[PDB]
Amino acid sequence: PKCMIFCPVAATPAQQDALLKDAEKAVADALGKPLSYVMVGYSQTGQMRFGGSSDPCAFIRVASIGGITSSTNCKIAAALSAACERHLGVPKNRIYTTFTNKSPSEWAMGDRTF
Amino acid sequence: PKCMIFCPVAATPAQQDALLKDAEKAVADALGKPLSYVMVGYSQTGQMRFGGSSDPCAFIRVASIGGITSSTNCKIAAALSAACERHLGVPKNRIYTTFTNKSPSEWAMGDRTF
Amino acid sequence: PKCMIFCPVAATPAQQDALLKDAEKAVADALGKPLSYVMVGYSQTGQMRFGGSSDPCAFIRVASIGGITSSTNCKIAAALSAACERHLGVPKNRIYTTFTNKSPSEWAMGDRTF
Repeated sequence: PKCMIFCPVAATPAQQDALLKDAEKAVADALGKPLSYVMVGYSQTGQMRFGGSSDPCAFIRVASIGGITSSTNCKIAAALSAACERHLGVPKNRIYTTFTNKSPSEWAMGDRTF
Repeated sequence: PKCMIFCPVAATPAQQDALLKDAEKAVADALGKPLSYVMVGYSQTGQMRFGGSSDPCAFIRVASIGGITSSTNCKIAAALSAACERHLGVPKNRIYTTFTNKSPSEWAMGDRTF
Repeated sequence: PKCMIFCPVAATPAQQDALLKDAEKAVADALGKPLSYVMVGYSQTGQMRFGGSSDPCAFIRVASIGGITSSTNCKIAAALSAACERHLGVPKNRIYTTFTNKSPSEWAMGDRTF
């Protein structure tokens, strides 16, 4: 699985480390996949707006080979939004999380597809 | 809806503010969705190449729950490309815009899916 | 086609230039599409983790209008992973490459869809 967080907040690598540790656990747990297959990252964007406001907001992209369902997506979004609020100060209601189901052939690690 | 612009141009936050204001309006207008649900951002990439040239270029990703159609995508791309040209100096013919239709269950705000 | 590489490595623009030249050629070759239509970029992320480790890793997103298949994806991933290893020092087995097939109507260049 993959989880990438995009946010204008200038997070210190130590905020980022704690956030990403929370993120990887939540994604592995919800999808029932080994942590060894979970990739997570933080990317500081330039400016971001949401609802016509420059107030802090975030968006996160999560992808998996299967496991993408209404219930599981909601679980992941709840956990990820809460972690961003905790670590970045971004209100959870200003965080969009979107989910993408990938076919095994659409996902490679090194020189091999799944 | 979501619109994220990726470009190597070192845009000043004030270029970015004006760009993103143009972007949010164009996306809301084309999709007939309230501005309150529109998220927009700018991300300065490292190097980008297009057509084998390092000349300035950009790519933008736009996602929505429904509303993704040939006519509507063309309208959004016309408006977004033009805004990047105006605010960033990037020729519109060196801007790729790609569109993604999301199911409601694939999109969360805070701890709730749509 | 589009290929975007996300990695925490602080690559010098000259590492980036060489990487992206390798990337554009490999994508054009595998998909049998003209270089004129290939867009490539590098984005230095903040922190990234993979498998519960902060050791260097990367993820790359590749999109095309058609041409996305198990064999072709594997070819592209092999070439891209190898280039990142060569130019960035990131072990190829710590690189995820994911593939997205786009409809022509979902892809615009300037003010026109494909």
